[PDB]
Amino acid sequence: HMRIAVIGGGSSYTPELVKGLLDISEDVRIDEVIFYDIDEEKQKIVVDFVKRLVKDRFKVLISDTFEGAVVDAKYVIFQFRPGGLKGRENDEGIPLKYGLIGQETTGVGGFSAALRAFPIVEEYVDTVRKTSNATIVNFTNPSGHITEFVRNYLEYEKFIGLCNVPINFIREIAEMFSARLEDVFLKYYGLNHLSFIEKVFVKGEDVTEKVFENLKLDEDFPTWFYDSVRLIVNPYLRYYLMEKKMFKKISTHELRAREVMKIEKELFEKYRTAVEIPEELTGSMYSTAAAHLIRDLETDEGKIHIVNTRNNGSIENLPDDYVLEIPCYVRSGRVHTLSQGKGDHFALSFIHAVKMYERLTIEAYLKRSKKLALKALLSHPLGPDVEDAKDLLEEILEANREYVKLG
Amino acid sequence: HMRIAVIGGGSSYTPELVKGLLDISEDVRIDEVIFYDIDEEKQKIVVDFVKRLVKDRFKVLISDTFEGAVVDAKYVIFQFRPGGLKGRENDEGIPLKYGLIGQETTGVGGFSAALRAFPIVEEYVDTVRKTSNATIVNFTNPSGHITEFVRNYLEYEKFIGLCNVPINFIREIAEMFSARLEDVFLKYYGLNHLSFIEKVFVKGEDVTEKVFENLKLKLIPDEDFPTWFYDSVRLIVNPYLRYYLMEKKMFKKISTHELRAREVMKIEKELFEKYRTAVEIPEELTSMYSTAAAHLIRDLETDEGKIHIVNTRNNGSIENLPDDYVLEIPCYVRSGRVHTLSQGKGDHFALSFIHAVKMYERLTIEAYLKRSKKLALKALLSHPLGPDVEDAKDLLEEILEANREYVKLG
Amino acid sequence: HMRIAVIGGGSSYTPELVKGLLDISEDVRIDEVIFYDIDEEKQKIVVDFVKRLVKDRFKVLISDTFEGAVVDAKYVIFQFRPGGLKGRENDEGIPLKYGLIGQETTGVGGFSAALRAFPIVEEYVDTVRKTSNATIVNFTNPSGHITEFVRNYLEYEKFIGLCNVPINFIREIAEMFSARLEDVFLKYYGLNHLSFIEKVFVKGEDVTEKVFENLKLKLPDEDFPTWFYDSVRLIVNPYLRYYLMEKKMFKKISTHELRAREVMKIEKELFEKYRTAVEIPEELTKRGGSMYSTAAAHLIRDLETDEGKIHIVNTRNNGSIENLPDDYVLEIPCYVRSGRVHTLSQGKGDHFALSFIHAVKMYERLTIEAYLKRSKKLALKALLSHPLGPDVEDAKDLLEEILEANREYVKLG
Amino acid sequence: MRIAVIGGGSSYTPELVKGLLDISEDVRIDEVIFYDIDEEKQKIVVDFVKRLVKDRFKVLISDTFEGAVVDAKYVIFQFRPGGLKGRENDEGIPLKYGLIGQETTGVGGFSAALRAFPIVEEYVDTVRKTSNATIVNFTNPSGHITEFVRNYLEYEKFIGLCNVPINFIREIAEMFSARLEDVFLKYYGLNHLSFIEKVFVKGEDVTEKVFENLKLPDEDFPTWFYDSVRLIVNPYLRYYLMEKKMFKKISTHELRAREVMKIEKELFEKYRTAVEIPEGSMYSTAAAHLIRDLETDEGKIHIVNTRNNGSIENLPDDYVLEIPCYVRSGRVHTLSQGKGDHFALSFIHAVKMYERLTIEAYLKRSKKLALKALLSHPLGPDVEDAKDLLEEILEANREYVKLG
Ligand SMILES: NC(=O)c1ccc[n+]([C@@H]2O[C@H](COP(=O)([O-])OP(=O)(O)OC[C@H]3O[C@@H](n4cnc5c(N)ncnc54)[C@H](O)[C@@H]3O)[C@@H](O)[C@H]2O)c1
Ligand SMILES: NC(=O)c1ccc[n+]([C@@H]2O[C@H](COP(=O)([O-])OP(=O)(O)OC[C@H]3O[C@@H](n4cnc5c(N)ncnc54)[C@H](O)[C@@H]3O)[C@@H](O)[C@H]2O)c1
Ligand SMILES: O=P(O)(O)OC[C@H]1O[C@@H](O)[C@H](O)[C@@H](O)[C@@H]1O
Ligand SMILES: O=P(O)(O)OC[C@H]1O[C@@H](O)[C@H](O)[C@@H](O)[C@@H]1O
Ligand SMILES: [Mn+2]
Ligand SMILES: [Mn+2]
Ligand SMILES: [Mn+2]
Ligand SMILES: [Mn+2]
Repeated sequence: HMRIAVIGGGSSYTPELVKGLLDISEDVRIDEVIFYDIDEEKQKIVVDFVKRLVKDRFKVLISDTFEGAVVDAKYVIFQFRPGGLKGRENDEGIPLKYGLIGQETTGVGGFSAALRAFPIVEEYVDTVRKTSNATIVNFTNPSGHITEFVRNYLEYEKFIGLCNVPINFIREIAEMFSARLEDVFLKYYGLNHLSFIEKVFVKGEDVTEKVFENLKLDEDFPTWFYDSVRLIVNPYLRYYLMEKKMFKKISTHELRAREVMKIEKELFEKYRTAVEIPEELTGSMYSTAAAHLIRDLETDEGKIHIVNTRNNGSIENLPDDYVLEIPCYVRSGRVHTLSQGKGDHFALSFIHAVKMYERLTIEAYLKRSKKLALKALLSHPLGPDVEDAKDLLEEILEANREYVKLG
Repeated sequence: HMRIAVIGGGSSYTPELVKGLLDISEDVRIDEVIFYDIDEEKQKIVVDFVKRLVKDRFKVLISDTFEGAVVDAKYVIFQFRPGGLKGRENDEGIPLKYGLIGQETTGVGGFSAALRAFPIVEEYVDTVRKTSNATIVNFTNPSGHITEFVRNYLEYEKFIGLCNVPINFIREIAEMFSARLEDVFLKYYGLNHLSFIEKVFVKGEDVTEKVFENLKLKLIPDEDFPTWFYDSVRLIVNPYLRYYLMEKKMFKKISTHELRAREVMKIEKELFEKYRTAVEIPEELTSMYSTAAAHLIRDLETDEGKIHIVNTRNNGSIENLPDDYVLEIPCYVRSGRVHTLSQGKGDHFALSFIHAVKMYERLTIEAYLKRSKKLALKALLSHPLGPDVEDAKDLLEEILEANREYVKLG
Repeated sequence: HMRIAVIGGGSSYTPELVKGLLDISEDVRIDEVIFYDIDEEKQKIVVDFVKRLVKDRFKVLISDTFEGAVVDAKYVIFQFRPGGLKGRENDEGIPLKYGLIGQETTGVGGFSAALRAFPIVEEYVDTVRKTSNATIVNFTNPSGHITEFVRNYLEYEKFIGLCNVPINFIREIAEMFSARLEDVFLKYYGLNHLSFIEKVFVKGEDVTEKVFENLKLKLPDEDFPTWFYDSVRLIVNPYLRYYLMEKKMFKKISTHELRAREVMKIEKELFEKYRTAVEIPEELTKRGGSMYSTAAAHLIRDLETDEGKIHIVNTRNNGSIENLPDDYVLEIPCYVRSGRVHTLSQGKGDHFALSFIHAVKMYERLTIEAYLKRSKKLALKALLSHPLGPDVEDAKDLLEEILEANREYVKLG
Repeated sequence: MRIAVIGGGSSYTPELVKGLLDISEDVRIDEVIFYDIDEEKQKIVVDFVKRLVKDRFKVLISDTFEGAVVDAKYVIFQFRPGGLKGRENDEGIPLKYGLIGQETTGVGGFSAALRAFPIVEEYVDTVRKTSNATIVNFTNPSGHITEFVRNYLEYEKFIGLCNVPINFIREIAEMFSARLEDVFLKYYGLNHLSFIEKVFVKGEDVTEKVFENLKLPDEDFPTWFYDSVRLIVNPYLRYYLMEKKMFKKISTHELRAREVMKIEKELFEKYRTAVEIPEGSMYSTAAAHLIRDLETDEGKIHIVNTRNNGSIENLPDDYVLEIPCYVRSGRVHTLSQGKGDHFALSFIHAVKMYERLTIEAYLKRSKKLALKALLSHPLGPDVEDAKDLLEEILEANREYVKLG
């Protein structure tokens, strides 16, 4: 008997998650999927749509409580968004007036998002740990930072951080070369939204050169960049390496949050009567990453998945306990890190810097300290100068006063 | 186009290796297998037997030189025995006179086997390196020790040490639980002939406790580890550990019986005679290392990804041991590459043995590189099963006299 | 105001310690030295002798309790022997019948000595921690193993393990070259009673070769021959003999009186002399480990001032030997200044030395774990891991014997 | 015993020689030999030197670098590759891209390094194949040059010095009325990128009191910053932590190099006739004291640039760091300090990665890899400005560096 808990069932991505679950239900047994959400009305619409898609292939349940969802669960998926789109709007917009990048996961936006998430994830990991001891698969942002927090501070081992960029990238290369997903093997490492690809293999063949060539054929890295750095770079690195250009673009356009308010409102209307997943829905591929991971956690085949976990030797010149986004051998409930060699100095300058920042943030959270928050904020590469840091922090703390208090 | 070189064609294990290569030739392209040996008359009988088994499914060739074999080979299998069974006989026989364990791969006998191998493998790695840059798959003993030497001193990356105990153990477990070889997954670490298993998984299920229980029911019994030992140590232990943990008992056994090398001599000589006329592999042969080699080569060729226990650099597989120790450990093998997998921490009890003989392995290598009799004494004294200071000068002199043709130290 | 507690004040070595304390009392201020011992009658004799030597240069006190000795102390010196000479006699003699080395600190003898010391040191460190938080300076054996235990399990930072073989060696070298103690600088590392010297400097000059050459014209059958030093190229702690000359040491130990029994005779003779002596008796001066005293006093001295001096002590590696984990408690040279111990960089350790250090360190930690869990099964595992431990066929009976002999001090289940 | 001085014409040379005179009582110095590419400049300086020295040791000029370092036991690097005109370009060109322009920090330090590598490579090589002297380095950027020599040229006896550690200790000793050697620091970081966590004076932890006194204008760190961060920070961090404020300051004034040029020209003219030293000034006391303590068997603490080797436990052994070392008889021993703070580690890791990318770009003479190095510096260009910035730098340093 096998049950999957979904926390944040009201999410507009839920339907693609269920499609993934339906696709794997032929290979592994799923008796029930149970949904929990703080917003009951929004989840009911979604879950009614889900019921119509499942057609009784497994049971679809709603729990009124988080504990009721997770108590008999073998897997718990975190899909919730602390503070909601209103929080994300604050995250993106507040840093702008200081001349800083405002973005959901990167920089000061990621910092306030993290402060909102930590108390909720703390409460949730404790409950899971006192009951089912499930494996937790996390999408909640910021995903890598939360993983660092849970793995090295709460010390819950079966917490796996996921993101959609690895799977989107493998998908790209597969269609480029007309091969299957698992035919693609990468040298890949970094932090969630801060990742680097060094080698690309397809069916065993080294096609790195061909990937670089194809990337060529003005918000995008120019050609000379790839020739210089020789890494395929996470698109999110644009906020670092093209800061002035990104700032100008964010600050002269509607906040991204506000725009997804409109998209979400539209999808919910469609969900009332929809018989199949609406095109306007189709980070959509997060879903396939979750379901394939659960699938390969369930069997004894042994498969490669890029996930957020402790380095443990994946990258030889980084400390073992850094949570990284890296390729692992996944089999029967365990995740094994795979040897990759040395990481490039360019990549490591980013990885170290934000690893230090994100640990300063965690410490500041754990001690509920304004002083240490300032120290965390000054350390982020896209953080404030000294002259703006106090005002910025106060603004962040006031906006997040329902979620966290620092003294 | 794809060629495999076999170095030591005359081995009496050769037919098994070729059976293996025949089995994989359906999943993987093999155009030719070429054989080399220093003993042309021995090899000729073996290869003749081989030709009757192969039946032109691939091309079978003999080369007159090492270089002729390895040029244009993608894989090179070392299965030669430096100094022959007479060397083995000196390895086993000489320590005995000093009250020391005499054994092919363990202790002083392994020391002398190492010194015999190093000059040949140093020549062979050199030629491979300057021609084909083939992956070498090593069985030549002592295999883990030779691997340490090639990886960290000659610095040739594509050198993979193999051994027979991992495969035999997995095979045992699979039949215990009625499962396939690959259904079995181990937490396994240590040195060649000095390994430990901490966890056994069959089809995902942790069956470690059941493996311990069934070892209790296994059945000369007072020459194995008693029940309480498994209860105390909580490791499944390589049977070679008996030479360390039960030294007095094992010494008594070895020194009141025919030297093993002498039984082997007789076995090999009866096989050899059967090879002159056999149309199928005989039973006196059956032994299963030559399915570890074929499977490795196969999984090195495809893009499937498969687990193999092999001798290679730790690289984080055991987190509380240095990256550069060559260990016998599970690896993910795929498309020419061998990746170490996380296993967490090693047990303090296993680590005590691993560190000590690793240090002895490096001292022996260093004594060989400087060709130093002084440094050889130092290496000998460092082995847990080595001589006391009062016996060391004489033991070394006797070993160096016996290995005159193979080793020269100043 | 500055107080030193001496735990095990009844020890026959106390008079040499006090003499060291007297030598330093000119450089650093000592107001009082307070003594504690479980044996009150034996301590009274020794302390009456001490009072006569001190001549009111500082106060000499006795505390009837451990807590009363350490409560206001800045330094606490551990000088006690858990289980006494009777315990030591069991440690030396029990292993003999199994064909094993029986010795005060090395092998099976050190294992049972550790098992007796751990509960007492737990109790004592806890009391020091809850009161004065003094720096503890340790001679109680096995000193290196107890340091490993306190530093990495009890996690009490100001616990410094000492031994007398470093200072005895430095003294030899000074005399050999006519130089002062501090003019000697060593590359030195290992475990207590398990140490190795790679380089010797005198007044900045590398004199290693001269030391090796001199070691030979030191005329016998019981010590390393000349080819050994030429092969190994390390000056080795003399305790290494039990490892590298096992067969010869076993026969020596088994064919003479147990060492503890003959020390009972030496001690009983010293105590009679202590009743009336006005000066340190010679019989004490040339024996056992008499210069431990000078090690303790110079350490305390240099912990008190801000000069900065080198002392070989037992502490965490922390980069002294780049070849070993940082947390290994090692016996190594440290820059000692104002209450702190700073490890000094030394480069790589030799493979030969490392094989010993690794092996014994793993044994040490297995023993600690077995103690902490009060586990008979884990104690077996520890015993089988020692390079001088029993074979499988002997291990159970040998553990049983040890546990019965130490039943007043520890219980394992 | 002879000392070689590479850069004899430096306007700092009189101070170095004063220091060498102060130690010549505790240690034997037979001769100090000077070399410079600018013979006319050096001649005036060395003549002034000869009047100060008064034959207490022999003072010599050599016409070649080789002539100076042959049979020297110590060799002091105090030359400035490309001169004050180099520094002017280092300071001025970044400005045009909205970047901090400064002698040793950021893009200005990048071009200074590229200018120094060819010369030090040649010099280290000559020393190694002749006398095998200890080289004491002041040539900037000193920490970066030391990373280069220790880890790429792999010449062990090369010790990087800098001015800030001694200046700090001097402030502290005066604050508490103690000697220089009474002060002990938990000190770590890179050159011009350093942090103090603990201050001890005569064994007393006076860190708290150093914080309080620092509190007792708008161009330095405010009080809350020390309360937050709890590190005493090198003043150069302002270019990182207060970039906007520093950029506005540097970009609205004459370049620092111009001030220095006027100061040096005034001093040089004074040297023609001076009988005593007139009114980084005292790094030429860290050099003499280092050489002194390398010579005796006392053992003394000096903060210097060298391999970490476990001095900071959570940093790799091979990072060259500016850290306290036990100095005795030709050797430099690192001392245990425990762990480094995450905040200071973020800076150290980043600039260290940038340092190695820069050296790697130099060794392969690669324009491509230089762009990579430039992009990696926390104070480097955005992608949109990188190609032009690099071209401008390469154009300016035509005579010293050539990249393909
Ligand atoms: N890592 C990735 O590639 C990736 C991709 C997409 C989304 N995400 C993250 O997943 C989350 C999904 O958010 P979304 O885009 O659907 O926006 P959203 O705000 O609509 O969030 C989804 C649901 O979470 C619920 N929720 C909020 N807080 C909760 C809590 N404390 N407990 C239970 N439920 C709670 C809300 O009611 C909402 O229905 C966000 O954190 C988002 O950033 C991550
Ligand atoms: N590390 C070294 O180089 C070194 C050198 C000399 C002695 N030691 C050790 O120091 C200790 C001193 O022993 P010793 O040789 O003087 O002989 P000893 O056996 O006579 O013991 C010293 C005194 O300690 C007292 N004592 C025993 N247990 C005690 C306890 N639990 N609390 C307080 N006092 C206690 C006894 O009454 C005795 O008078 C021993 O452990 C010895 O091995 C170590
Ligand atoms: O702008 P949105 O529709 O909210 O999507 C934003 C999403 O972009 C993806 O690339 C990231 O991996 C997600 O973690 C992120 O949340
Ligand atoms: O037999 P003993 O007189 O008691 O001597 C035993 C002493 O020997 C010394 O070499 C050791 O360093 C001491 O730790 C030990 O206490
Ligand atoms: Mn993502
Ligand atoms: Mn009493
Ligand atoms: Mn009593
Ligand atoms: Mn001792």
